[PDB]
Amino acid sequence: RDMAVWGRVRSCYKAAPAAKKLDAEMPNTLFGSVALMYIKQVRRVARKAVLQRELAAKLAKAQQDLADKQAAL
Amino acid sequence: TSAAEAVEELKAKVAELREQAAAEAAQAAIEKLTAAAEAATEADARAQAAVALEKQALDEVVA
Repeated sequence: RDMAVWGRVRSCYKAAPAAKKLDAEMPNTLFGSVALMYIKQVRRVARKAVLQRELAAKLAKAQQDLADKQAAL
Repeated sequence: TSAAEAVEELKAKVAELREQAAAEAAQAAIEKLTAAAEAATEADARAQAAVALEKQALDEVVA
């Protein structure tokens, strides 16, 4: 996530009304709720992805220093 | 037309899958650190599975 383009989306997000308004707006296809769900899923997937990046870097370091230990012996 | 149910099944599926993803969210020294590297690999695989599952949930919402 980029903070500059995510502060703006947080601002435009928190200003949304309750779910009743977003339901009564377009009863045919609840576009507003679905867009909210998309935003939430993007946020959470990004968070777990950065967690993956960190843990994979740790695993790469573990492989590297295991190889170094093998080379030392 | 009313989108009364389809949202409901979407909510049920995405909530169950979010719960499942959250479930997986959580010379002798040479051998010990080899075991540590194996544990790190296992954690990496589990967390990658979790993130792939959540990406699938996002794609379901988009679909």
